[PDB]
Amino acid sequence: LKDYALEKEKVKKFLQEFYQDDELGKKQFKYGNQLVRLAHREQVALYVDLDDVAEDDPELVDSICENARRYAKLFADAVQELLPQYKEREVVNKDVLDVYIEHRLMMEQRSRDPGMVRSPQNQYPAELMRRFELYFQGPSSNKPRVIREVRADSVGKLVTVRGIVTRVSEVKPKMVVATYTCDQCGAETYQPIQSPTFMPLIMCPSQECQTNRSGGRLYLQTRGSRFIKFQEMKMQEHSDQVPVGNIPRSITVLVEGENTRIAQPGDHVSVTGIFLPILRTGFRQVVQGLLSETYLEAHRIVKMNKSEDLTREELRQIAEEDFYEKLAASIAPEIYGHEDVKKALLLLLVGGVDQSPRGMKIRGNINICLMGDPGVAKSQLLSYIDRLAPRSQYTTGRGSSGVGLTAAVLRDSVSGELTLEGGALVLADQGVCCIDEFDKMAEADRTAIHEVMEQQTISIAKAGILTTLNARCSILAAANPAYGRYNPRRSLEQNIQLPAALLSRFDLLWLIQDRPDRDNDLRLAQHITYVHQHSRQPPSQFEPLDMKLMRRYIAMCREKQPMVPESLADYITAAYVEMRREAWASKDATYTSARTLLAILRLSTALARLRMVDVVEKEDVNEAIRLMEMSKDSLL
Amino acid sequence: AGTVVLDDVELREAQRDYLDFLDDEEDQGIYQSKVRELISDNQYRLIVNVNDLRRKNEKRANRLLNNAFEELVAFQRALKDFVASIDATYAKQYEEFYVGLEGSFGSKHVSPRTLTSCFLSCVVCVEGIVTKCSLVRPKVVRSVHYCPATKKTIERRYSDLTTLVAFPSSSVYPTKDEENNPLETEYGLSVYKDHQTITIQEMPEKAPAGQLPRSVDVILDDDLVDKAKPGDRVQVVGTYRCLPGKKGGYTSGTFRTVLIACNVKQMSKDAQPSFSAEDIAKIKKFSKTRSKDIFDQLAKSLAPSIHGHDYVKKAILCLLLGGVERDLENGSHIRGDINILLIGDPSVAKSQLLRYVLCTAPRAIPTTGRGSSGVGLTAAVTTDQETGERRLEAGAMVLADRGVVCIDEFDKMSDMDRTAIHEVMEQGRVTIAKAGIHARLNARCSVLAAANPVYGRYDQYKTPMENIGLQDSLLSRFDLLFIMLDQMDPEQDREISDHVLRMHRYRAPGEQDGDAMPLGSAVDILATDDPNFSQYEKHDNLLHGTKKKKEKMVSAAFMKKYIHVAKIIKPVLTQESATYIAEEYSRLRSQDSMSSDTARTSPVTARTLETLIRLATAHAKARMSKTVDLQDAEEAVELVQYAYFKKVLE
Amino acid sequence: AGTVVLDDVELREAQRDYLDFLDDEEDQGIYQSKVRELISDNQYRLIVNVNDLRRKNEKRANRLLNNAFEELVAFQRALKDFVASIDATYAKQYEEFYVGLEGSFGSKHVSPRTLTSCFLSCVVCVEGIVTKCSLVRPKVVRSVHYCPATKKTIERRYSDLTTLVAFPSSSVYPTKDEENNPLETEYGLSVYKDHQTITIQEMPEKAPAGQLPRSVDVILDDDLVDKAKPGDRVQVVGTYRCLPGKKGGYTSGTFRTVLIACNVKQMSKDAQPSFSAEDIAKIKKFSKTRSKDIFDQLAKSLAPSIHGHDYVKKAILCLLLGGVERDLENGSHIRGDINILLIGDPSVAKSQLLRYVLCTAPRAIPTTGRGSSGVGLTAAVTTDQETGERRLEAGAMVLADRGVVCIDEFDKMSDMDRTAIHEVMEQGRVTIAKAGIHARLNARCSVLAAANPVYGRYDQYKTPMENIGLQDSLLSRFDLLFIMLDQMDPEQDREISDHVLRMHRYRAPGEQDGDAMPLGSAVDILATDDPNFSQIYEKHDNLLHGTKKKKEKMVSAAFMKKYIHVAKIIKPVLTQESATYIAEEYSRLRSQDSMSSDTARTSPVTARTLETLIRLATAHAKARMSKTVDLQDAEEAVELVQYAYFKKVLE
Ligand SMILES: Nc1ncnc2c1ncn2[C@@H]1O[C@H](COP(=O)(O)OP(=O)(O)OP(=O)(O)O)[C@@H](O)[C@H]1O
Ligand SMILES: Nc1ncnc2c1ncn2[C@@H]1O[C@H](COP(=O)(O)OP(=O)(O)OP(=O)(O)O)[C@@H](O)[C@H]1O
Ligand SMILES: Nc1ncnc2c1ncn2[C@@H]1O[C@H](COP(=O)(O)OP(=O)(O)OP(=O)(O)O)[C@@H](O)[C@H]1O
Ligand SMILES: [Mg+2]
Ligand SMILES: [Mg+2]
Ligand SMILES: [Mg+2]
Ligand SMILES: [Zn+2]
Repeated sequence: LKDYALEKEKVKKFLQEFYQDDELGKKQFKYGNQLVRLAHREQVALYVDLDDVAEDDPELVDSICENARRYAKLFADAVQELLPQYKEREVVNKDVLDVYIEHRLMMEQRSRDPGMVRSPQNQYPAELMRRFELYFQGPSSNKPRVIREVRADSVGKLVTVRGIVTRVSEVKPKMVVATYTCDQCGAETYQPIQSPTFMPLIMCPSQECQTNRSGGRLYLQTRGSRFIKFQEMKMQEHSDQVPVGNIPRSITVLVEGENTRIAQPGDHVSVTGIFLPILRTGFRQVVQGLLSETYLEAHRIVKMNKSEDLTREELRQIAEEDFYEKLAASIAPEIYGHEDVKKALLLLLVGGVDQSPRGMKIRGNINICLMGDPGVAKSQLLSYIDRLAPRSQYTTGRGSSGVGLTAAVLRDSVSGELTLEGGALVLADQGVCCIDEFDKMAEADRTAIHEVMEQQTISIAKAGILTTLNARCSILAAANPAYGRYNPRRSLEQNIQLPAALLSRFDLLWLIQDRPDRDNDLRLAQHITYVHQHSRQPPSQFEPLDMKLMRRYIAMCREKQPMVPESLADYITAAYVEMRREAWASKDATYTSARTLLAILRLSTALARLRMVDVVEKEDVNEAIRLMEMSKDSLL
Repeated sequence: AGTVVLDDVELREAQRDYLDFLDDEEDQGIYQSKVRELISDNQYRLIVNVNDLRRKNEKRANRLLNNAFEELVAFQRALKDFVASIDATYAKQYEEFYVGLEGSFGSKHVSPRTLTSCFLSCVVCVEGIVTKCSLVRPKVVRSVHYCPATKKTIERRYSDLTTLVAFPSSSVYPTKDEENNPLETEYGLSVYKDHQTITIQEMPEKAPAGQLPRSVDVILDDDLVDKAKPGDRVQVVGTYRCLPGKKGGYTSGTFRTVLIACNVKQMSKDAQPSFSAEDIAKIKKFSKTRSKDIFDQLAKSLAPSIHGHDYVKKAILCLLLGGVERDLENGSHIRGDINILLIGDPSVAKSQLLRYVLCTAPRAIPTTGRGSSGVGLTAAVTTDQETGERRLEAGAMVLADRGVVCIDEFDKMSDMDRTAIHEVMEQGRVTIAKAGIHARLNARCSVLAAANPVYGRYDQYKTPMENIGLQDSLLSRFDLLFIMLDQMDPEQDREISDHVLRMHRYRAPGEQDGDAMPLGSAVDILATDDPNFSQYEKHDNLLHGTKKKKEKMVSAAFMKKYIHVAKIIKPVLTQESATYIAEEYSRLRSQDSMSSDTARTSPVTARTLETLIRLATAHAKARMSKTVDLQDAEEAVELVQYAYFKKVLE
Repeated sequence: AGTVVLDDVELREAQRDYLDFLDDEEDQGIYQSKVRELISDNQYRLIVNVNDLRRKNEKRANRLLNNAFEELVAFQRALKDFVASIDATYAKQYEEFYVGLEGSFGSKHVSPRTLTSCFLSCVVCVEGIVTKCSLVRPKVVRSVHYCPATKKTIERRYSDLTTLVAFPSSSVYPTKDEENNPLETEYGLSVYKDHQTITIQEMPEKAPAGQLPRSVDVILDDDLVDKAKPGDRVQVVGTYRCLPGKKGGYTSGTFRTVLIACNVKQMSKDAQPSFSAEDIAKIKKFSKTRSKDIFDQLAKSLAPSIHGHDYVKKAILCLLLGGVERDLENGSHIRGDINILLIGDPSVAKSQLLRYVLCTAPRAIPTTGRGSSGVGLTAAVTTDQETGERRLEAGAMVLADRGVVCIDEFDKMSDMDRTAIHEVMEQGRVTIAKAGIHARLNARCSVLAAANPVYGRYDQYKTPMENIGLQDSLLSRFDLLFIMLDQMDPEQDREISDHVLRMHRYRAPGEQDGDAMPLGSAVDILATDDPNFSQIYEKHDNLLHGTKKKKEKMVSAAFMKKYIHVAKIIKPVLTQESATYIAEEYSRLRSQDSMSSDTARTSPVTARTLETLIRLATAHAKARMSKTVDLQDAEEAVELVQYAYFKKVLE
């Protein structure tokens, strides 16, 4: 229907003279600078934003979106043909692939004889000589689709879908162009690869071996061949776009090149790509016809809401003396009360600083167990923290138990062998694992959680598995202490009903009891009725921060390693020995150990991180001790 | 070969008859309006009631049902002609328009067991349960290839030879130009139709109780693919056909048969309603007339066979109406479902109420104490064993999303199961994970549960805490908790017994005259239509299901229609209602709320405040109020006050 | 595999170029007119001059001459579009509209000898002679079948895969229904196009002398089939192509090649002349303005290079014009052809008059005394030798039907040959029969013969009977007999020698520049077009070296040809004054006492002499374009017969 020479001229014009004011209102020829970087081998992937193309050619964007492989090829050809005139100097031959490329170019010019007409099969394939990758950032005018609804009418189209990454393979070499050499001739044979499998060539087709009518057997070689980084990921529908009685639908995304190593399992991503078929050869198929598998060919992978990858006033509120309180009060502002609980949860999000002295690691993660009466927002707070934290996993009861927490060995699909997949504690490694209904958790899981919370590893020596998993996750647990309710007739450690080891692993065991109280029940009921009435928490002095903003603040506080002075050591020691003396003297106290002191230290370093200082001060210690004291306040 | 046909007589006559049937203007206008409605809904399949054809054309109806393939080709050509007559551009958009069939297939209505070889090339209506679904795959029907050397563009057509002979020339994919220039396929310009295969099994409740199940394979093609998921109960109408084997010089005479669906419909003919203008007007007048005691009238009309339990019936009406989910902007969630627990003495009709809700509500799932254990109640994770990939499997509570799970003998469940129910009951979702897959399944179901107290009979001299055996966290999930006692008072006994004997005397009107209730022995069901997949006076005529003519009761069909309309209402808490509810909650949390020798049946937590809000919202929905007024709040508060306390005797 | 071409850029450009060339309305609409004209007279082949296409679009012209089927199918699509635009009903009435080619082919003009393999799939122009035509066979292009069992009617199309690969599924004739129900074909509903194969040989007078001849097989499809018969010198334009062999498994690499005709044309001398309205106006002006002496103006302008023989030239004009054939109701026939015999001394330019009529007259056939022998002169009957059947073969005088046989050295012709031509010279037909076949072929020809008298030279002192060695039966059917005599009078020698020497000094303007020699040698002929099939005309010749100067002009050869063609169609009717004069004239001619002593009869006077008086008067009236045979016409006839039929014997 359309002339592709005209379309290649169109895309060449767009690339050469599209400009914006991205750097401070300065017209900079957005794609010309990238073409320069591509010509100097300083940049591999070029992402073409179809919003830019629509700004000056909307029907080009529609053509791109309705036959996307064709236009990925056209754009790659335009870039190939534009690169020679954007080269300002000589490439330094970054790697071995470059050495091969420029030897091939050198030998082609050397024996050129330009006026001669060569065979169409006697040049280098285009993809053998690129060293750049071209991708589309789909137009914002295209609404994201639901994985279920990406069907046969969208084969060959540029679509965006959103989902959770459930399974992503390791980066592997996928061959793009197979290179062979001959035992007779000294030419190279090239086999561009489109299929999922190929039959390696046997004879060479070289001119010099066709003249000689020799054997000319050719030898497949990795050296001159071309590979690409390749990952296979599965991606699932979000819970909120699954129909009523259904389970979420997966799509296979074939990730390759510079788009690899972006998405890890558990990530919320938005993927732009082309929806393409893979022919289903071989299977003696019940139905006649050319049936094929589908996949998404990735072009742009963007990590979404919690997986997401400052103005002077922003730093102003960071430097505000009430920043800690404002962040803590932004924790699930629809739950009334629980002010100190939200402070403790904020500290869990920030965490302490890991210490590695002389080969003896002590974690920086903070663990918190909310053990409360029924209906006190424990599951709501757990769910909020799961929504907010960047690498969080939520588990409940025994729906994700055993290998849903640890790893399991699973049949690989890409090659077919036994690959290790992590459960919740691996997907939450270096994040938060929210373990709801902790008191009703299978004992094998509880022992695994012992090792996770202190050693930050999972050791497995079962039949198919002999490994040690990294599980460097904070544990936010929720439980009911004994028989559903806290009764004062029985001591702690009797209605807590956690062994001293497990109990001591938690930096804070927060006790919540909802004792009835007329004015307090009115305050809660008014808050809740307002929330039911307006779908939001009532106005207060300070508007709560967005979850994006909260994430940014917490992240900035994360890389803020503060140290403990020598001057505080006596103060901290006195606090520890004091806590320990109440534990001994009191008859209704929990188990106190050196873990209580480490809890003091890491709580206070998390406070200091929140002030974004580099040295823990006495007020940080003071607030940490107050938190440890409040954690058992309800029993008074 | 290469022959064409010059005005085939039978195809011409058939297409004429079908276009006469479709062009309904001198007649009632049914199918002409239906074709307009598919044009406007942007669809390309018309579902035709075969009874309408029998009414208009016995000869067509019989020939269509017995020679399905060519008849359906004629009737789809006629449909395309008719659609073009109404709207030529729409007809231009879609290559072919399709025809699904529905209605009453007399002897063609079969089961997977009864679908024998005598129905080959006939239209059949098969009912069963979907055991396996394939992935939805695209099947290329028109491939477009560009030749970069010559700049030429090529198109190849692939005809649907699923059940026809397919010579290898019919399936070659072009890869080279005539002079061996490579072609590149234009994926975006090619046309694909997606293709699925499912297996339908004879429903376990309908299979002969002894032997192994019988199945049939079904090919689903575009528009029909994702209509059924494993575990669904479906009707599939389609053509039963032999598939071709591969090319070979030897054959056993053995052929592999499939059903090519022309229509798929869910058993849930209770999950899709049909409202005419008169129905809507009747609903509107019923809501406007008595907008005050309409709720009581609906409640007392709920399980008419059960006498008494007025509060329990009001609560069940609130459960069937529901509250409103709060979906906060930060993704936070407050549920809008009501969960009810019925504790009580033996034989007080709580199983009857569960059975009523099972036969009344849409998307209602039944489950008993130990008949659904572990993963049969919430979801499960299994491994595909063909691809080696993990798969999700939906349990009772996932399948009841936006529905009801009626858990009978709740006390005889395991504690493992009862603690698995917790997350579904409060947060409305199932979170399950094995190593290769983690999901969060929506189970937005309300739970109606019936249990017996410990000791089987409720001891009135012990507190309700120790008669119910449930811990406080579980009890908190159930927002209403009814103790249904067998008070052996003679007056109440007379009331109950008179009612029961009247229901044991009732005989259906004219349909019966002294005869017995048939067993329905698996050949009688296929004789008639299935009421499950089948195709309003606001009141019932009074005979002796009621003693005297003093207070009318709502028709069951109208009550289904009315509740379906009222469920969509989203009443808003007004400030007076919110203040009243807050004050009542603070009073109810306090000790003065309970006198001496009265005891709490369930704890009062913040969940009780949301219980009040949800009950008031459901009450407001019953009136179609759009606001939660003070009357709704005080009805909710009296429900809670009634259910949450119990006087203990000495 | 079955695909369709969604986009062929080349086909689009080609069709657009051809429709653009055909639209023509801005450029004096020549092909616009040609297409409306083929619509008018119910044809479906458009003959396209490639010189016009080369003018309008040279790139198309080269592509078409070099890739013949691709370009011809594009051009026929364009032609069907053009016809549909002009008239959609006629365009739908024919499935295919063909394009034939015409004009100048540079190196694509060949003979069967120079047509080599470097011309496969190119359009070529081949000239030659037809050696064998086949029968005209119908080839089924669309077969319709009826199944009585199911009342269904099916149809199956057969593409023309004559020079393309044919897979066996392409040629299966349906006999059965899918249920194996017998089909029966609807012959009147099926479509057949007729097919014929001819063989074109290199012309004997063009081939290298002494070598064996080279031929080419030629395929003719519908409306081109009966266009040639064996012995015709034709020009065939078509595509040169290699025929598919039969599905083998081993091939020797050899292909039969064939020419697929897109146009066939005859010698343009025998074709209907083109008549611009100015030409008809000029003819009417000529005839009306000069009416009394128009006959003499045409006659003395006949063979300008021959001096004298004015009566002979008048008679030869009458032969070129002819009488009018009578076709009586009872089937009886009277000839309108004039037969002329010239007997004379050696070198009196009678072979030159024969040659002039050969050059000028349409359908003139040469022959010498012993170059034709009976069967070669009239028809022949041979046996087909491959079907076993008798076959008729046309000889010289059948090929000269509605034409002239110019028999030279008629006296040296054997006696049996002259006996053979008796029946043609009067009845205009050849009766021929072997036992399996009998025929009565039409040979409506006029005979112009040259003979020499007995003793080689005419003897003035002997009777013309004793000096012409022919009998009264042969003489009497020569309706004019001229004794062309070499009298050695000195003033006559003045005149003749002056004229002859004047013809031996003339150079053709421009072409000759002072010393040129004319010949070309066996390549120069194919270098340019043939002036035998090639496609402003004055009335009088301008003065030149042919004549000195005087007050009497010279009719142009081209104008005379057009004028004679127009006048030959006229059928002047004998009037009653003419009839009375001719009757009394003939009665006087028969009676010898009217004619002097010492004057002998060259030929006898019979009723044939009366018929020839009528024929000559009619031809004269044709020259004047009279539509009536007036008394001047009868007088001219009688004076010509009087001059011819008597000779003065000397002593
Ligand atoms: N400040 C608050 N305190 C208690 N409950 C609240 C508060 N704000 C809101 N709620 C309500 O509590 C209800 C949820 O119960 P929740 O999620 O607290 O159970 P839980 O704390 O896990 O108790 P359990 O121990 O029974 O599992 C939510 O609907 C929420 O709206
Ligand atoms: N108002 C009523 N009160 C009690 N029973 C009734 C009433 N109306 C009808 N029944 C009858 O009582 C019988 C027994 O009821 P059902 O089996 O539902 O009791 P149940 O409460 O489920 O007992 P269990 O707790 O042992 O399961 C039923 O046949 C029902 O029809
Ligand atoms: N009257 C004449 N005018 C012009 N040329 C003449 C005349 N008479 C003779 N010639 C010339 O004489 C030459 C020979 O003439 P031609 O061959 O026609 O003689 P002919 O009468 O056929 O002889 P024959 O009877 O021996 O065959 C011709 O080239 C012709 O030009
Ligand atoms: Mg909870
Ligand atoms: Mg029961
Ligand atoms: Mg001569
Ligand atoms: Zn080699």
